[PDB]
Amino acid sequence: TTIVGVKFNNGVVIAADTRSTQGPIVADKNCAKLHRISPKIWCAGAGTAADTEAVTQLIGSNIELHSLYTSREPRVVSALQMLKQHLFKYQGHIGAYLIVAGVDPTGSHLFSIHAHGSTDVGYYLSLGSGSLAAMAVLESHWKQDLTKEEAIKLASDAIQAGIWNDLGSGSNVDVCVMEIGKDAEYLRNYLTPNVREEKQKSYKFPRGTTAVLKESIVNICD
Amino acid sequence: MDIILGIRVQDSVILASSKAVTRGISVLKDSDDKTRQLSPHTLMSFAGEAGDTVQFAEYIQANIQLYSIREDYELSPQAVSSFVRQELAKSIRSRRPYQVNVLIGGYDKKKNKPELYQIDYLGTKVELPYGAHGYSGFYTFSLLDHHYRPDMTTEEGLDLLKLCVQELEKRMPMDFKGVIVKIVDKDGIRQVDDF
Amino acid sequence: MDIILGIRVQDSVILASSKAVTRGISVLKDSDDKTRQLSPHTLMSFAGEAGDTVQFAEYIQANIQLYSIREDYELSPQAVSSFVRQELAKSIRSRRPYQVNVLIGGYDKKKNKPELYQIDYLGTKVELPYGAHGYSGFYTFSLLDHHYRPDMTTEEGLDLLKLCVQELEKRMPMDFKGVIVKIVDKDGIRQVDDF
Amino acid sequence: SDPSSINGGIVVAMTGKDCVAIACDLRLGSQSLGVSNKFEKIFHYGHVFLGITGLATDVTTLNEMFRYKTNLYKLKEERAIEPETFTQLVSSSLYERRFGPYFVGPVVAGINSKSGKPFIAGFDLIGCIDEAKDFIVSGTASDQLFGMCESLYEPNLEPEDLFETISQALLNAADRDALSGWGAVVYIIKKDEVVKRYLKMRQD
Amino acid sequence: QFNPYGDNGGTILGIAGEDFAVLAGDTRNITDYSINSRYEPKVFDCGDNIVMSANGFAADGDALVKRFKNSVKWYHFDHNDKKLSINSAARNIQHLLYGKRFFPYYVHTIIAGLDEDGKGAVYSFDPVGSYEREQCRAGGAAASLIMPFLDNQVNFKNQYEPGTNGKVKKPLKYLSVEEVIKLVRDSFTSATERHIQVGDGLEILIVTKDGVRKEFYELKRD
Amino acid sequence: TQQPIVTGTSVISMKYDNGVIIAADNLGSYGSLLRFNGVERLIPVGDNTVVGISGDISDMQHIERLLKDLVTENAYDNPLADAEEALEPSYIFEYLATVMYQRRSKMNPLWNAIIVAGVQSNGDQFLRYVNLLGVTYSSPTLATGFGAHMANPLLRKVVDRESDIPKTTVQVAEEAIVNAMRVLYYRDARSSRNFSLAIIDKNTGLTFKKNLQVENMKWDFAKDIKGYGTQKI
Amino acid sequence: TSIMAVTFKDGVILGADSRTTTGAYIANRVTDKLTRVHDKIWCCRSGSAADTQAIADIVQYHLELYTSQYGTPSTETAASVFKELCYENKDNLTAGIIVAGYDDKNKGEVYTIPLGGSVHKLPYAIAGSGSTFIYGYCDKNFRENMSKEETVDFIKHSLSQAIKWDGSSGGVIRMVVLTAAGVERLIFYPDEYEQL
Amino acid sequence: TSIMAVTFKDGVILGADSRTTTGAYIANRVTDKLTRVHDKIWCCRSGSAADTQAIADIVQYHLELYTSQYGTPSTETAASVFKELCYENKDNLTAGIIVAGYDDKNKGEVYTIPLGGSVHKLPYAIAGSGSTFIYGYCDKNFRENMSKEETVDFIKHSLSQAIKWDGSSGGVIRMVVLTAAGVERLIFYPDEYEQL
Amino acid sequence: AGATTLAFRFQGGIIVAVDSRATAGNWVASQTVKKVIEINPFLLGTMAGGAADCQFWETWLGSQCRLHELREKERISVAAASRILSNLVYQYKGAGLSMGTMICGYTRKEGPTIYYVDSDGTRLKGDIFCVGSGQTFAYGVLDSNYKWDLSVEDALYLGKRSILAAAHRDAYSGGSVNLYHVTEDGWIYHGNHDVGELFWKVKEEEGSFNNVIG
Ligand SMILES: *[C@@](C)(CO)[C@](*)(O)[C@H](CC(C)C)NC(=O)[C@H](Cc1ccccc1)NC(=O)[C@H](CC(C)C)NC(=O)[C@H](CCc1ccccc1)NC(=O)CN1CCOCC1
Ligand SMILES: *[C@@](C)(CO)[C@](*)(O)[C@H](CC(C)C)NC(=O)[C@H](Cc1ccccc1)NC(=O)[C@H](CC(C)C)NC(=O)[C@H](CCc1ccccc1)NC(=O)CN1CCOCC1
Ligand SMILES: *[C@@](C)(CO)[C@](*)(O)[C@H](CC(C)C)NC(=O)[C@H](Cc1ccccc1)NC(=O)[C@H](CC(C)C)NC(=O)[C@H](CCc1ccccc1)NC(=O)CN1CCOCC1
Ligand SMILES: [Cl-]
Ligand SMILES: [Cl-]
Ligand SMILES: [Mg+2]
Ligand SMILES: [Mg+2]
Ligand SMILES: [Mg+2]
Ligand SMILES: [Mg+2]
Ligand SMILES: [Mg+2]
Ligand SMILES: [Mg+2]
Repeated sequence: TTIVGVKFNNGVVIAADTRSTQGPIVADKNCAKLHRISPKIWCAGAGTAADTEAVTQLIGSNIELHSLYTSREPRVVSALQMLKQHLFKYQGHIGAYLIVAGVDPTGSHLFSIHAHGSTDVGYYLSLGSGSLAAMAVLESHWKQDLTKEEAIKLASDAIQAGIWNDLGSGSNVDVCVMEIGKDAEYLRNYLTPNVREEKQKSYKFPRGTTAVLKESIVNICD
Repeated sequence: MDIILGIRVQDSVILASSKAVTRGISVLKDSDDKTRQLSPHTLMSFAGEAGDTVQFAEYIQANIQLYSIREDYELSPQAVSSFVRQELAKSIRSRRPYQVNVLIGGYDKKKNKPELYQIDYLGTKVELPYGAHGYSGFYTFSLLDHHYRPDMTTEEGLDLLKLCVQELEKRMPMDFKGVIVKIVDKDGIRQVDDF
Repeated sequence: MDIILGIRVQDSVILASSKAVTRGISVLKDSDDKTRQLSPHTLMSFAGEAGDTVQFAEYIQANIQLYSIREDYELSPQAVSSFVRQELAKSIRSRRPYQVNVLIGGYDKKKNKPELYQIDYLGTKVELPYGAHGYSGFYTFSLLDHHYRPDMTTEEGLDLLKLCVQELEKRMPMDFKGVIVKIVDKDGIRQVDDF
Repeated sequence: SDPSSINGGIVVAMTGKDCVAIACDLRLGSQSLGVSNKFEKIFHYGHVFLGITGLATDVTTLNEMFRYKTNLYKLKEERAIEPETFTQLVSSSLYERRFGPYFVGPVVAGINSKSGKPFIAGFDLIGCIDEAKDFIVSGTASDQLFGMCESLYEPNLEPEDLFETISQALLNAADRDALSGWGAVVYIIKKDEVVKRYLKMRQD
Repeated sequence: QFNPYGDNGGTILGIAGEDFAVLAGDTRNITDYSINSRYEPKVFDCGDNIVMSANGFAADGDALVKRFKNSVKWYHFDHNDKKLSINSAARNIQHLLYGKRFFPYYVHTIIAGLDEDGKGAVYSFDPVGSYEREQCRAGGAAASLIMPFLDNQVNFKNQYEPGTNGKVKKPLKYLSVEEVIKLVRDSFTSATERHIQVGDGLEILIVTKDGVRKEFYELKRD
Repeated sequence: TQQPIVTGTSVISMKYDNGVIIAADNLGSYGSLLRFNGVERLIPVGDNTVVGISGDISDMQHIERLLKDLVTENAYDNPLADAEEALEPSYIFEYLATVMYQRRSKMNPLWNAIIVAGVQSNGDQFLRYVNLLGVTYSSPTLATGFGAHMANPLLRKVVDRESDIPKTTVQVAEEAIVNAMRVLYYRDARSSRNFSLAIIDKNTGLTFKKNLQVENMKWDFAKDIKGYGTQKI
Repeated sequence: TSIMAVTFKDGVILGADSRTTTGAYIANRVTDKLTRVHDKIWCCRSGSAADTQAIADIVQYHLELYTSQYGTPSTETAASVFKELCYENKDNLTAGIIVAGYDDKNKGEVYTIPLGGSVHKLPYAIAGSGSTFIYGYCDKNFRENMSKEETVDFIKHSLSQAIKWDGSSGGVIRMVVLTAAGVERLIFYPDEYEQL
Repeated sequence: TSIMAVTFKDGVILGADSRTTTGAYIANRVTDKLTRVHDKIWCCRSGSAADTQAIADIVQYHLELYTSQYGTPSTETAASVFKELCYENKDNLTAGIIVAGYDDKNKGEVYTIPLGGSVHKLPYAIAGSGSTFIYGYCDKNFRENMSKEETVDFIKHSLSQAIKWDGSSGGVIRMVVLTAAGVERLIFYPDEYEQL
Repeated sequence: AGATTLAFRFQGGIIVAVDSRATAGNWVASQTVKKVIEINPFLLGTMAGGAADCQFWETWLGSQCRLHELREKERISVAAASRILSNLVYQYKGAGLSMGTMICGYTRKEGPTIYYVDSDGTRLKGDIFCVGSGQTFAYGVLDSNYKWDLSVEDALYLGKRSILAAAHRDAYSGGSVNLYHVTEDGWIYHGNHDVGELFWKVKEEEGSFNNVIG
């Protein structure tokens, strides 16, 4: 994985690639690494795939119940605190590396969380196997007072750096924009620069090619 | 090493189990019966880690006998095999698993059919026409694959079984001191005294 | 597990060696002769690491045969045993030692006496009335200690040897597929074909 | 001593035009030794199909478990479970054993009875969902299946064409794997009919 | 402790026709999750209409090729410019590999060319020198992905004649150079999708009685 | 079997239209200790080649001696030593690559990663890498250590393939290298601010720049960063 | 890390670098290692980022609950809570913490808590991987009852050298001043401190 | 060990502690780690006592044979002979040596040779386990072209701090002065240097 | 690695039968491997264990056998040929060679002869030998059906049927069957037989493998 987060004027943007690996094999060419914790708090996940999904759903569930209990819109620091204390308790065995971002009544926020439970604050962050390729871009092109359109460009460029240069990352670029006073816009497959070219030949077989021993109707009804 | 074989024929199930019990460089016994009657028409042979084998077999025996008394009814071989599999499936993730492999030969009185189930220590169940555990199948399966017919009689099954034991006695490194053979059919369980 | 036995009686030396050759879970052969004639009145049986056994035995055989031709004279069993011991004594401190244990049965024509020498792979030589290598002595020595008399005949020695093989066949974990028996006396070396 | 490659086996699933297909080999072994050629790895709970590869005791155990859970689901909900919902149930159940997992590679396949949309999904042993438009692979010849499916597959295949594609993907993958083969089964699943075909393959 | 071996990834493919033979290979060179080069050739013209590739550990692969090229040169000096036949080259390469039996070249070697009857020939070697002549052979990282596809499309395995109850096999036949390159291109684009170490470029060397021709095709760079 | 003691970090390089650029910082680390600060890791050979070396510094000094001795030996009985029969980058590289592979095959490696940058006699750019394993590869951009992870992605945005080389000027290429060295100073814990840079052009020849510093850094935003999550002060 | 806390005439100043590492990669170059556990009780964190964060969060919770019941806690009390956590969980923690605070009665106080969980009250303390290189410098240059400006220069020069020699230390120099006046945050950038 | 060599106006001064350890036991508290390989080429020895002695003895032999044939060797030449031994036998040696010498042409020169066998020519050098604690102090206090008395004080204060913090360093401070005037040995005892 | 190789002596000479599969773990590398090495027109060798070790040294053996008959003007005995090979590998013992082979030949003074030669120095003369991962399966068919007075036709089938037995059960054995008949005048190749087609054919004609649906 490559994942990033970038702060801008009136909010925050996060992005991710869409490759899922199983050893040297690409298991999913278009997997979703951007997770919704609450409507305006989203999370980018790297590391152990099941752990990032499981931990983000658990905290998201508890955040919802908390939001209902307190009659308030959830805060990013609450998700951050709940996540890090959960991860710390499991001493890094839950391999979730997250970039947590969102907007709440306090403002716009951007954090990262590591598997062992350490958190960091920043205007621009990157995690995953392609974090170095992404961070190289962020360190080269980031500046203070970015606009919405500039932040999306920078974030996607950082993900592209991972896609092209890191073998752990690939395929497409997902983006989520969280602006203050607005609904969060989840941009699934914001870029698709890895479209498979037309095949040279069709491998549709003549019917009856496959040898068959037995046929039978399966009963799915009651 | 501990040799346990099983053959399901037309009207019966035949189980053959080695008689040797070895500990270190000494054959302590040469007449050991590696089986327990679970119910009048169900027999289980076993092989594996010392102590675990008998402890497990008798624990199963007690549970099936308890069921028989409670319901005044004999459980089907399929039902018994499923119960046994579950116990081994629980065991494998325990603190100290039962290292026991079993064959379950039974005659289903409702279906009027013989049934042979092979279950390893992991809880891996399969219904088979013929089965074995350990290295035993490495020698015998080629013979069974060849000569085994599904419509065989009990006598034909015993002759096929003799062929397997002869091959084991020829090519296996150890002396397993022959086998005790038992037959399971509609009339219940009986032992072949001369083999 | 390779069985080699030796018994020195009044007028001869008797060597008994197992016929099995096992590799993995398969008995590759059941008629293997684990011995070499070093000279007309000297016989050496052997057991140990695969390959090393035969390679060593034949190397010794060649050296003794070379001596016989050079001097037109047969070396005494004592002299042959000392030569063999030295070769093993050299071997144990080599880069790759011969892992071979041997018994040397011979009839000294000058003394008119049978002689049995036991030499392990370290080069540990002993002259004995009866000897063995490996686990074989663990079973048989109690029988030999009891029934062995120094004035026995060759026929009495063979009956005593039968008693040992029977005990091994009863209590040893593996099947060693019987033994080839050879007798060394004043008239030379001969094999007992029916044992 | 690698639990996921002791027994061997493979499962593959594919989508077509208003249909899905799921197929599996029939081998069950103990490492080098072939033990059974009738060990089916595909199960169904109502109209939802589940293939499972990996450790055979866990395959059997999980089938019994999901049969348990889908029967109770039906009694309380008064309706059969859908593929999307079942997929989440499988994921939840597997992650429950996160630090003592079932050594399996399950595959869900089916058609939603309400929307009519074809659905397939794959999982890792701790419940990570791998949803896909095209195909899902699992087992000891997953590498081989990825290679066949990625070249042979095309979108919107008719049931009769889809059958040939999935069958060829499985057969040729199985023949390049020692621990897979010994027979094969293919399920062709339409909205209200399901056909099951046993394939003829080499038995070595 | 010092490990003298490495894995430079990559995958190669040799197919033999009736009067021709091809030896393909991707141009990507990697270490772990990094790309070292997007274009680093590893299929070479060694003279006498022999093409060769030694895939795996690139340092050993370059050494072997370099030694074989040198072997071809000295074969000419010592035997009056005699042409080294493909079968003679194969046997020579066995001795090169087996000469380091106890400190092996960590490579999978494939050579291609024409035999002495003018017919297409491919030979494949294990790291220690066992070799075999074959119609079809994939080597390297994605060999497991490519090879079963070739079995199906080149050797027509598991394909039976329609309507014949799976009794009559689909008949073996020689493919054209055009049909073979189609299979090569589709083999590598499929492997590129699912294997992270495969991509960037595809270079094919085709061998006919006329000589050695090259063809290059781009692959996905993610 | 070795273990590296005093080490040098990344060496980065790229091709441009008329030549090549190579750079490396002036640090000799002793584990986590930044022990030596006046270490030159770019070593020119003649007026057309620069060898950039990372890894063990004692082994680097050995290679310096080999290259210096190579120039001496080439001049022996060679009237064209400063002309047609002068040392080429390809000759110098193949020599080192031969040595590196021989040493790994004796299980006694030179614990280095080397990049040989230069211009051939026919004007062609030469850029090739070799390491302690004897592994070799060439690319429009090459980098060792952290540079491979962070610099290559930035340099490949300028020259992503072969066709981008004639389109890339020396001004643009130098700018990218200098930018990359700044990023390495931000993110590599065994890097220094001071570095050397060398340009080998087919027209203007060899330009060797010493005592360069990373500048135009962004640190101001650090003042706004407080705590690790909840802390407001 | 390089961290230090120094008592002086008007109170105490905490100092730290801003580098966070994963092997040789700098995961964060603008880290804040000076963390508040109470209004005028702060700590310098070294060792595991996860462990030190978890500890500081628990201490902040304990001191907030202490304050609700018993009023403002002493710096010694804060150090005792840190110690209790570090000592009782010594087998599972990697945390080198310096506790610094300002009372009106006790003035500036500094307590250092090494790996084992021992407590040591000192006039000044240095810790972290980069502290090794400045034991000599700090010992020769430290004086009691320094002024604010002298103390700032002392910390600046000290951490400048620690950063210069330690690869595991770098970035900016953060400082937190604790006096009766209040809480002042300071920052110093590379271009300034490097050429000292 | 704590050792150092410092160039100055009139030449170079070598400095060292006198402690030799076996674990935590001090096997020799009055060790002489400053050893002559030529009239005005000396070395500071750190690491294995056996290895450094064997090396210095071989170098002294090489430089004696050099002198018989080619006249007085340069300090660079002496450092090269040390390097050759340390580099080619790096797998079997544990020796951190500083080579210091006085030429009339080149004046005072200092070469340091770390574990790997690399050579580094410097204005001054510090080495040994105790050097870690004075990197900051020495960097801040070293100046080029110091006087003899200034250089003696610099070494004295530096090794005083190294000894103070390093358990593997202690005893007396030995020094050797190399100038055109000749060779002067100096010694400084605990009662003097400890209370600096 | 995985393999099933056999060789047995009988009235009409020697039958040699092998499988064709090569595996690198679970991955099936090849189905077309040659596990009979044609040392010369009169001598055959089987491949089990290291493929390279068997190929290289049994080819080398043929070179030594050719040199023997050039110097002695007489065919080399199977005893002497097997001995050259076993003495050679014994020199390399401990280095890591992996070899389990049957050296097969038919001469005047010896008759049909088989020597099992192995990488740890073993050299055994015998009538029947089976080597490889599927050796146990093949032994069972061989032992139960073997007789000295077998015909050449029946002996060839027995060797073919024995490999099939192993190919079926042993995962690391299969692909195809290669048959050879060794006579005093030289060996005769009896074709390549795909196990896929051979299995179904034997099932139908023989009535065996009822456990398998077809
Ligand atoms: C980039 C792509 C990699 O750096 C990203 O970080 C992504 C993150 C996204 C998808 C959330 N990471 C992965 O894709 C991740 C990489 C990985 C692999 C192994 C351990 C940690 C991280 N891949 C996965 O998590 C896959 C997801 C599958 C493809 C749906 N899962 C596996 O590879 C599992 C690992 C499960 C696991 C168990 C215990 C501890 C840690 C992880 N492995 C397998 O399934 C392998 N094998 C299959 C056959 O059955 C036996 C198990
Ligand atoms: C200086 C750097 C050293 O004294 C400072 O002390 C700072 C203190 C600040 C940040 C509070 N310390 C670190 O930066 C600290 C160094 C460290 C590393 C390991 C153990 C103890 C201390 N770094 C970390 O804690 C990082 C922070 C992450 C990158 C945000 N975490 C890791 O390096 C984790 C920690 C795992 C761990 C191991 C042992 C004890 C506790 C935690 N390690 C990894 O992620 C593993 N990593 C994988 C890649 O290979 C390198 C190791
Ligand atoms: C300071 C102390 C460290 O930098 C100095 O460098 C001095 C240098 C002077 C004396 C030249 N170094 C030592 O005093 C040196 C420390 C040391 C120890 C081990 C390896 C390298 C350096 N001490 C020694 O060399 C002593 C001298 C003896 C006591 C006279 N020797 C040992 O400690 C020997 C050395 C064996 C050895 C091990 C590895 C590499 C080289 C040599 N060790 C022992 O006798 C074992 N001893 C047994 C009791 O348990 C503790 C270890
Ligand atoms: Cl932190
Ligand atoms: Cl000393
Ligand atoms: Mg198969
Ligand atoms: Mg090799
Ligand atoms: Mg790819
Ligand atoms: Mg620093
Ligand atoms: Mg001291
Ligand atoms: Mg098979």
